[PDB]
Amino acid sequence: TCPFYKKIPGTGFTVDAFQYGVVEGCTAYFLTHFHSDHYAGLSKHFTFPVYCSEITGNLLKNKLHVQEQYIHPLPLDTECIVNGVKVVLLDANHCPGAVMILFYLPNGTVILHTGDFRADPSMERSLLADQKVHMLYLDTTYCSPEYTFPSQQEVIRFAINTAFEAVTLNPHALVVCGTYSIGKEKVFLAIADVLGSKVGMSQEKYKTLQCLNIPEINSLITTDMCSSLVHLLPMMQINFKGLQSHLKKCGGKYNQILAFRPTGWTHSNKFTRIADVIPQTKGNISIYGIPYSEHSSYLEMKRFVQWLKPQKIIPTVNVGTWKSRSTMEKYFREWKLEAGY
Ligand code: NI
Repeated sequence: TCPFYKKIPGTGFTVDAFQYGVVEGCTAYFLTHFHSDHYAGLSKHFTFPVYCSEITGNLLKNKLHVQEQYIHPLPLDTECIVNGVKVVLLDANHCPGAVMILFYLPNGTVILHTGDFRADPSMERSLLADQKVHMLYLDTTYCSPEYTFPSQQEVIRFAINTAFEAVTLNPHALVVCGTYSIGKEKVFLAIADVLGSKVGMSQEKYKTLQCLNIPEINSLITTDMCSSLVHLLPMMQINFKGLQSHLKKCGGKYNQILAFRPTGWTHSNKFTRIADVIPQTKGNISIYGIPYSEHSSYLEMKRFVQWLKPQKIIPTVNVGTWKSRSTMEKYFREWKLEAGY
């Protein structure tokens, strides 16, 4: 059965609620983004209206085979009426096609559901600036002050320079990048661009990337592995065993692998600056773990909430333990007292 924090009161609506069968009273099912914990349940047999972005719609249709008659794409930054209620979709600065949803309830209440987001000061000049928000359903993934990490821009700079240096010293090195879902595409795109190569990958991954409306994509990616010196592999294969094995397959073209594992936060963030990061190395293989986050840091989250000044906050992440819930409510009360709302 569907938990309370995925229901929108006073509407027939749910958010990211596909794993509970037919939800009683639900006339429209919203999907914030194409990540498996959120779409869990959807398939070609689904027969209720799905509301989402254009990109999320391309993924539903081509990867999960949802029939076209049930996919309702909405443009961003545009007031839309759905089953008699005004809604707006806002870019969430998460993965491609990820949105936040503003609902304008018939009784005058205004609700913002962030889905998964990486809060940015540029959100303070969207359609959020115009008006008041009574309830916030918040992505609280990293709602604790230990969670620090650099900007996405600093992380990409480190990856581009690392890769360019290696391959310039050794033109026979191959670069490999791990992936398990959409998001974080800039890692492998930025590296391929500095090296003047396409990104090589499996047919299934190429399919997924073709659904994302990335400009000039046919110029950037390929299924011909042999022509490419940046390859993508599943994240599970980014280890000394998996990579030795991949190197065997390349037919005596390369004599070194440099690989990148984009992760979220890891404890080595509590001591080490991005500039000071070093790989794990076995022979002619080196692996860099790099902290490329598509979720708010603690400071980014705090700044957004202090700016928005919501009357009530409902977390959507880390809700399963008493200690987590208690920790989150303490931070929300500090933020409110410090800022005066
Ligand atoms: Ni996500």
